[PDB]
Amino acid sequence: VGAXAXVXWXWXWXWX
Amino acid sequence: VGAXAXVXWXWXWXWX
Ligand SMILES: [Cl-]
Ligand SMILES: [Cl-]
Ligand SMILES: [Cl-]
Ligand SMILES: [Cs+]
Ligand SMILES: [Cs+]
Ligand SMILES: [Cs+]
Ligand SMILES: [Cs+]
Repeated sequence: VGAXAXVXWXWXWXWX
Repeated sequence: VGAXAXVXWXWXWXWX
């Protein structure tokens, strides 16, 4: 739920 | 870690 795949913005986990 | 901002692939939480 929200839109896309899994959780947040991105590929992975954290920022970069 | 990974590449991006978060956890996963994209925007929010889940599949869509
Ligand atoms: Cl969704
Ligand atoms: Cl995601
Ligand atoms: Cl990341
Ligand atoms: Cs999603
Ligand atoms: Cs992410
Ligand atoms: Cs996470
Ligand atoms: Cs789900």
